[PDB]
Amino acid sequence: SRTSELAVGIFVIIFGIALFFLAMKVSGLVGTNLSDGYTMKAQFDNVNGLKPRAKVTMSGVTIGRVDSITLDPVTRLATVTFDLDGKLTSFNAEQLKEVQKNALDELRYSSDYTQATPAQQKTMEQQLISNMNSITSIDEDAYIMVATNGLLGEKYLKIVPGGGLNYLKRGDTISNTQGTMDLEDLISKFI
Amino acid sequence: SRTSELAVGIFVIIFGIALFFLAMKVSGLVGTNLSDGYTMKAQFDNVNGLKPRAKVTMSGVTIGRVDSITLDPVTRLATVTFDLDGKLTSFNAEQLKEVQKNALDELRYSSDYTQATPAQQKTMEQQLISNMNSITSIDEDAYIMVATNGLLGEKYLKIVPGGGLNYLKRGDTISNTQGTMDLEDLISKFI
Amino acid sequence: MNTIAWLGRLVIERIRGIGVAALMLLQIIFSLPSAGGFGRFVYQMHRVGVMSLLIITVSGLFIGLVLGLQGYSILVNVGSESMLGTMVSLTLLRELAPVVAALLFAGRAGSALTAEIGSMKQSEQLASMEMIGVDPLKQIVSPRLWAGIVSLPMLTVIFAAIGIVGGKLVGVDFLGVDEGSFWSGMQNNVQFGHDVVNGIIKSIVFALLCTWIAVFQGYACDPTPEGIATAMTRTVVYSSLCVLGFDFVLTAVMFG
Amino acid sequence: LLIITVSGLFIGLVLGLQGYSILVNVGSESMLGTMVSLTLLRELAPVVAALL
Repeated sequence: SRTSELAVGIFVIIFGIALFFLAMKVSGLVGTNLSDGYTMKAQFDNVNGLKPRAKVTMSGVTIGRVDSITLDPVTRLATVTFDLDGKLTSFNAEQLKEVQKNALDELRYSSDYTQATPAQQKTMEQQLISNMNSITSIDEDAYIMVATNGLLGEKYLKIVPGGGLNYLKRGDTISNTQGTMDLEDLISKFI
Repeated sequence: SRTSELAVGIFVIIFGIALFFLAMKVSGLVGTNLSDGYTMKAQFDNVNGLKPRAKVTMSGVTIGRVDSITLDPVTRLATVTFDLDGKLTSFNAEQLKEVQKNALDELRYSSDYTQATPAQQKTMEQQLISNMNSITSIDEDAYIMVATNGLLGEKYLKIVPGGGLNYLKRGDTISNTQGTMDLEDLISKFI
Repeated sequence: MNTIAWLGRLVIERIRGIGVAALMLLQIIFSLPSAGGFGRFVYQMHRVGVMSLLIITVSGLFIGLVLGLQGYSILVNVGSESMLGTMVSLTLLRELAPVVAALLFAGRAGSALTAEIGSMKQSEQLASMEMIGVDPLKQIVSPRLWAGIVSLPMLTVIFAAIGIVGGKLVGVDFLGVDEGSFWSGMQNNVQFGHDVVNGIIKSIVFALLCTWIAVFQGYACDPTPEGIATAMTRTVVYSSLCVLGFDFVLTAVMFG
Repeated sequence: LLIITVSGLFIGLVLGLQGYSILVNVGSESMLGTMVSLTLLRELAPVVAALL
C-alpha cells in the first residue's frame, strides 16, 4: 500500500508542474501565445528604447511582438526582427474573395491598359500566383516607424498604411522605414 | 446552544454589510447601467489605446461605453462599437413633437424649401415619418474623435456637435473623425 | 554520505505524505452527507469563523492605517493624490486581503484545528468512535473541513472592507485630502468582476489549502503529547508556503 | 533559514508582477526598481518576516 501512497503523491506534484507551465503560458509570460505567426524585419537608422516584446500596431491595434535587435558594424544601420500574428493581417481563404476583385482591379485599370500589351494574359497571371500564396495586408508604399504611446509610454513599432499597390511575401523585409525622434532633438527645435 | 445558532447569524450579517459596501460604495457597479441602450459604430484612422469599456462624452457627460476595437483589413482602419443610451440621447414620448416642430422651424423653412427640388409635400410628409422613431440627439454633422482628460488619464471618445438638419438614425457610421495625438504626431506637426 | 542519505529519506516520506493527504480528501468530498450533518456544520462555523472575527477586524484596521500613511508620503511628491483612494483599494482588493488574511487564518484557526483533531488522536477518542461503528472522517473531520472553506472567503471581505474604511480615516480625516475625490477615484478604476470577484476566487483556493493541510496534520499525528505540538508548527509553515506559492500563480493568470 | 529564503522569493515575484501591471498604464516604469525596493525595505520585509 505504501507504494500506492507514494504513487498517488508523485502524481500530485507532476500535476502541480503541469499547472505551473500552463498558467505561465496563458499569462503571456513565456512562449508565444499568438497563432500562426510569420516573421518580417526592417532596417532603421536609429531605434532608441526598443526592447523585445514591444507592440507592433497597424492603427493602434496590437498585431505583433519584437524579438531581436542587432546592429551591423559596417553599414552602421540597426536591425529589428519582429514576429506578426497572422490571424488578422493575412488574407485567408475566405478573405481572398475581397482582395482578388480589388487587387486585380487595380491591375486592369486605365493606366496599365495601353502600357504593356492589350492582349496580355499576364496581368491576371501575376495576381493569383501572388494572391493565393504568401500574402499580407501590408501595401508596397507603406513605411514603418517608432512612436511613443502617450509621450510617456514605452516605444512601440508603428505601421503607417499608405496607399496601396501590392503586398509582401511572408518573410519579406520592409524597405521604407522612419527612425525615431528622441528627446534631445525636440528641445532644439522648440526652444 | 442557542448561542451557536445566533453567533453565526451575526457573522453572516457583518459579511452582508461588508459585501454590499464593496459593490455599491467602492466598486463601480451602481454607476454602470445602460438605460435601454442601442448600438452605433464608427471607423477610425488611429486608436492608440482606446481601452474597452471606456466612456463616450457629448459635452463632458457620460453617455456611452466601448465594446469592440478591431481592424477593418480591407481598408486597415479601426472599427469601434459604442452603446449610448435611450433616455439621455434620444427624444422620448412627449419629445417627439419637439423635433417635428424643429423640422418645421429651421429645416422646412420656405427659404430653405425653395433651395432644392420643387414639391409641396414630399419633404413635408417625410419629416413626419422619418423623424418619429429611430432618431437620436446627435445631429449628423457631429464627428466623433478620441481624446484624453488631463495628461495621464485613459483615452475616451468625444462627440463634437454642431449644425445638422438630419439626425443619425440607428446603427449608423458617424461621418468624419480625427485620430489621437501623441509625441510621434505632435512634434512632427509642431513645425 | 549519511547526511545525503538522511536528506533523501526525508523528502521521500514527505512525498508519500502528500499522497495520503490526497486520498483523504477524495474520501471526504465524494460522499452524500449523513443524517445530522448540517447541525454540526453550523456549530463548527462558530469555532472556526466567529472566534476568528476579532483578530481579523482589528488587524485589518492596522494595515489600512499603514497603507493610507505610506501611500500619502509617496504620492505627495508627484503631487497626484486623487489616486490615493485607488491605490489603497487596489492594494487590498487584489493583493493584500487575500494573502495577509490567510496568514492570520493559518495561525489562529488553522493550527487550532490541528490541536483539536490531534488531541482526539492521542486520547483514543478517534479509535473509540470507530468501534461503535461511526466513521470518524465523516463524523469529526468533515464538518471541520467544510467550515474552513466557507469561513475564510467571508473573512477576507471583512478584512478588505475594514481596511479601506481605516485607510479613509487617516487619508481624508487626518492628513486632509478631498473626500469626494477619494471616493470618485475608486469607482473609475476599480471594477467589480475583475477586482472584487478575483479577490474572492483567490481566497477560495487559499481556504482549501489552509484547511486540508491543517486537518491532515491533526489526523495523521503520532500520538504523543510532544508529537502533537510538533505537528502544529508543521501546519503553520506548510500553510504559509502554499499561500505565497499559489499567490504568484494566481496573480500571473488573473493580472497578466 | 529555509522558509524565509523561499517565501521571500515568492513575494518578490509578486511585487514585480503587480508593480509592472500598474506602472505600464502611466508609462513610467523606470520607477519599477524604486517601488519594489521601497515596498520591501521599509514595509513588507519588517512585517511579513515577523509573521513567519
